[PDB]
Amino acid sequence: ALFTGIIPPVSTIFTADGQLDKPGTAALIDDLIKAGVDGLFFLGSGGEFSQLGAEERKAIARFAIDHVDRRVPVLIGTGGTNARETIELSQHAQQAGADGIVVINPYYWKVSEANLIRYFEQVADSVTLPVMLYNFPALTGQDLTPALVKTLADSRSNIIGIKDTIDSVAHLRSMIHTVKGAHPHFTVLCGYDDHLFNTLLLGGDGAISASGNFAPQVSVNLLKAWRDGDVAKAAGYHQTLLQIPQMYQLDTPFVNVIKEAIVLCGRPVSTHVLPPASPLDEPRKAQLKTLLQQLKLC
Amino acid sequence: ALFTGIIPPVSTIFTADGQLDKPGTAALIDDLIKAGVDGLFFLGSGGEFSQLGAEERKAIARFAIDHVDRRVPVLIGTGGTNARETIELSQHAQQAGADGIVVINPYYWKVSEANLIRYFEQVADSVTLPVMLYNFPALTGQDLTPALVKTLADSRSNIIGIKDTIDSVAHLRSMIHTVKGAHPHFTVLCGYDDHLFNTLLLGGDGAISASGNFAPQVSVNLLKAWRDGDVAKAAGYHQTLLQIPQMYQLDTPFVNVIKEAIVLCGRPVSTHVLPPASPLDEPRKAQLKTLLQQLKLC
Amino acid sequence: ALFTGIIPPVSTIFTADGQLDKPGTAALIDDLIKAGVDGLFFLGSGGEFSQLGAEERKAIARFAIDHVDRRVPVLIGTGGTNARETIELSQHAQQAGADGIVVINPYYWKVSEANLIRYFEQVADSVTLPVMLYNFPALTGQDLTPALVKTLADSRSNIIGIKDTIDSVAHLRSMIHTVKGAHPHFTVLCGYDDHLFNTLLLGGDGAISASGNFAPQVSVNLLKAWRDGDVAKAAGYHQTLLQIPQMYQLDTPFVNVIKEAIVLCGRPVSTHVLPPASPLDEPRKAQLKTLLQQLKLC
Amino acid sequence: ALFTGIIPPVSTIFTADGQLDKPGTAALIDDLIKAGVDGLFFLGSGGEFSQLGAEERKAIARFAIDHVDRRVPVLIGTGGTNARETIELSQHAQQAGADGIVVINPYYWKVSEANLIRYFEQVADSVTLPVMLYNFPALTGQDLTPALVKTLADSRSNIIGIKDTIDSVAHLRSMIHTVKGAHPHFTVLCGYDDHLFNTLLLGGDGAISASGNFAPQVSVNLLKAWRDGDVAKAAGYHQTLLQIPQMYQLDTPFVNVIKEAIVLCGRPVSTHVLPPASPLDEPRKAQLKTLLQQLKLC
Ligand SMILES: *[C@H](C[C@H](O)C=O)C(=O)O
Ligand SMILES: *[C@H](C[C@H](O)C=O)C(=O)O
Ligand SMILES: [Mg+2]
Ligand SMILES: [Mg+2]
Ligand SMILES: [Mg+2]
Ligand SMILES: [Mg+2]
Repeated sequence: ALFTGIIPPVSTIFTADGQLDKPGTAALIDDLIKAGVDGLFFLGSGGEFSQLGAEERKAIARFAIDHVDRRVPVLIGTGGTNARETIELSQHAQQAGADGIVVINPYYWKVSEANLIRYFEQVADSVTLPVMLYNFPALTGQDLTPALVKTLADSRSNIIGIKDTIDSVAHLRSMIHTVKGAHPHFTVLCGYDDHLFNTLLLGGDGAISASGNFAPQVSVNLLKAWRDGDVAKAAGYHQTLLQIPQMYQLDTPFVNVIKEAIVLCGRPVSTHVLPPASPLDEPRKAQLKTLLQQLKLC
Repeated sequence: ALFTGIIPPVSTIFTADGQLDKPGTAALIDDLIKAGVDGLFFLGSGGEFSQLGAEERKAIARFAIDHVDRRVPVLIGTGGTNARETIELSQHAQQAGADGIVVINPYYWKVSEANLIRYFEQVADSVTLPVMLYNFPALTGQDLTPALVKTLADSRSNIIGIKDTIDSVAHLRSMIHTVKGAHPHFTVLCGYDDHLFNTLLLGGDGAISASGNFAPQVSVNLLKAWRDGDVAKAAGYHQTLLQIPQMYQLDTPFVNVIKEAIVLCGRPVSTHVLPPASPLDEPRKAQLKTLLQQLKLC
Repeated sequence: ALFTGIIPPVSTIFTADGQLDKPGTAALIDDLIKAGVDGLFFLGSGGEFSQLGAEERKAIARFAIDHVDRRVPVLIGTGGTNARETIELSQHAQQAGADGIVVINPYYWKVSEANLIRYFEQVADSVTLPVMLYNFPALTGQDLTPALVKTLADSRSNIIGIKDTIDSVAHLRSMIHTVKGAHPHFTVLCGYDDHLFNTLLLGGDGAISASGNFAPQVSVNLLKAWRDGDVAKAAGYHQTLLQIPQMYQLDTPFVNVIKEAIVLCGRPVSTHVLPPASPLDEPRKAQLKTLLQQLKLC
Repeated sequence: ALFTGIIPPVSTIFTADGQLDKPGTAALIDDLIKAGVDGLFFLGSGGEFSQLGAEERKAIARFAIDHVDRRVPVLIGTGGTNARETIELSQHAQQAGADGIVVINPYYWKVSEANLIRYFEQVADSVTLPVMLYNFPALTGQDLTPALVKTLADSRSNIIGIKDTIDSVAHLRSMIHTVKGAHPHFTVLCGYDDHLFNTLLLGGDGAISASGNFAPQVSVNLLKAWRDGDVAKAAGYHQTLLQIPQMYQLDTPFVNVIKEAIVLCGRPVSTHVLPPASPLDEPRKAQLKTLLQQLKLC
């Protein structure tokens, strides 16, 4: 099974004038590798793919791949609505040296099931990389159902996992039973911090979740405790992860919150976010701070 | 805090000719008390309140109260759409000797916020009993939001808890922070088996969930282990509770599944259900059986 | 085709104690007959069926059928969640002299397709009367799709129409194409005032809508103009029906608004509504009066 | 009021390689001008904006604007998720000679109300052109409510209308009452063929709808009839518009259907569509032909 464990959706650090901040992104990447994560995911939702142009995304991905320098597996988010661009971005990722791509379903038009299957098959045909699907129905308005995902895994042998971003134990459970039941090494990762523990206990593989940016140790240490058989210890970290997502209510999008938390937790980076996100106000920054203090994370 | 712990939503046992089955309902109640539950809830969703007439509900509640004979706390479900009938049923429950009532929001019309608050205030004024609210937005089409619930707790001192039936860690989390933050002894119970463990870890109080009918020991032992500080043991029961809700997919309504599970787990009762539910077919009964066998519950 | 044309969901008039007001209700019935309606529907949503007990409903149906005295066809709404009661109510209706029954899908549990089909078949097999289906997905949480309705019409020759209460031209169009396509005499009536014109232009049959109570002349005149071939005239009445639903925004439920509108348009009936509805307050009563004035309805 | 009457979301014609087909597109533009439309809208949903890259969109807009050569007003759709691109595309549009821009709400993240208001204000402040808002909640997952649209019109004097793409008479009615009430010259256009008549009757201004492409005469004639006072005639055309959207059920996305319909109604343009849309298959082409024949459009 590929891309298991803790794989943060890495924030892209931008300068005050909206440019890729290479020193700050590079520092964050190094912090996360030092924290013992099992891979890194660039240009996910949290990485602001949807507010970046295609050439911008290529530049980011190349930089991030090159900086990681094969120390851990790298995933690149190459999706969007423009299917031709998805193929371009995904071929570019393979050419630049990525280890896999993560592809959401198109999220403007909710295309027919035939078109959707076709789309994923075409993307998967465009590269020899492993492809991780990305379900986020609260944003896409179209669920990648367990049956559909199994149909995709059946169709293309490089469709090898999913980031299932949904506050649903049933959806995770059923994704695992249905897809992993047919394909024991297909990877199921949850997209929310507070579902990591359950995802493991259900027979899934890990998480790609925002707290990997500012508190990776909590997930890293949970996974380690789980793999060590120290279930009580894992449960202790879970209690923390249960509380973290309160923070994400502070704004929408909450990309600003995540970057502010990176700062509060000891890594000073520019917190600039791309429109239509906006900077987090001071009152909510302090609120973030008290939540992190309460959980003993800064 | 009232009505904490494990409180099953007791199935009502009916004869083949659709009458209350007093011997079978009584045996079930006795099994559950023997298993160490903290209370019993009759005429919940699982108890088929919505398929029974008001006089039928009164007869059932009186029998059940009298059979329990004060051995554990008794809750009666008295809700519906007819508000005058809610008050009648609720006063009848107090007069018959119930320890509390559970009231869902009206679920045909989703009334205005003003009318909703008013409705709950009138119901709560009609009785001196403790009132537990019942959120089930998948069926009602109208969420009892944490803010609303706190407004209710603020308004009437006998509105003292909630059964929150939703596959959502966020909703449980926010119910707890918001309402228990203002009212530390307000009771939060989840309505799904697979949310008990998280509910406790979040600072909530228990569950009213269907598996309490056929496998109460799992929840009872989880709660006991949590209270003993044996987290790893609690997590072990949780792993079981994570899988149980697969069963409930076997039909809709799944009241038939629950009663079939009661039988398979060692209590032989008529499994008759009221229309528009229907008897579980033999193939699906066997499927239920293999699920219970796999979880080592029969 | 049975039950075509303008069929008001007649308001139930109650005294302050919540009991049936026979002179008030009778007067309203006589007003509507006199206005040229094609039929009368008692105990629909607007008639407060979901806030009445079974015995209360039977009394109301009996009285209304008896007052109408066969001057126009009479429909009784017999639905609920309690399917045994649905059968008792429907048989009671047939016995009491109704011309047909109107049955909504159970709206607590959204039952499986198999259970839903069976329910409707069982209700239709319980009477020799014609049965109109009732779709109100905003309230039920479960749409009666044109395919499902076709399946029901294919299955039982006494399932002979539908009240399609949805603000959707697509739904009405598809209902008419899919069901009337297969059953040319199946009746399709919209449930909203502002969809009558379109319903008729689409090949549908009329409306059961709330403004039937206080301004039946608009709908009766629209239909007469249409049947007479004066489409410009019909469109003129439609322009008024397009504006009327403004008023229903004044409260939820809006059965209070409908009765105050009956008063304001010249029929002094008691405006009492059953909980959890409540009295329309004086500012909103004044807004309603102003609206009715602007539309030339009082 | 700006941009009133019939303004087609013009189809973008491509060669098989997915590049702009200039003779095809030009011919379609000329057909539509020749049919009496009041304006032309390029790179709406029907124009495939969401499957095109930014440089491609600029090329297309430049070409279209230039071909129209000021014969009718020209709207360019400039939205997306990337707000910096939105500004660049809108400024490009103004520079290129467009009369106005059409901006949808960001449809990945459904941004907070503060962020959304800010977005639209920032986009409106980036140009001196008039700005039409674009509401398509079925696809965006986030409704531009009449209250929000009013707030936008109150905030910026160049936010001057909306394309309200929703199958809802209530939404259109309220949009018109809430916004045009405060801003009598604010333009309200429906986005669906079957709501044009009702839109005009409600006090609104016209339609941006797909049948503008292959049957512009129906809408143009309807509007002429209405403006002439011949409401019966207008209703006649409406009766065709009511039936047209049947065809859009043939595929999702249905941009393929629209181009095949342009071919079948006498204009042989290439029907290529960008992925993830795909070619309409021959059986469905034959159903489409049959439908257009039945409606007397070819
Ligand atoms: C994954 C995490 C999740 O979708 C929260 O936003 C990501 O790509 O950010
Ligand atoms: C409560 C349990 C929960 O609703 C499971 O379905 C009940 O009243 O049945
Ligand atoms: Mg993220
Ligand atoms: Mg239950
Ligand atoms: Mg009504
Ligand atoms: Mg279009």
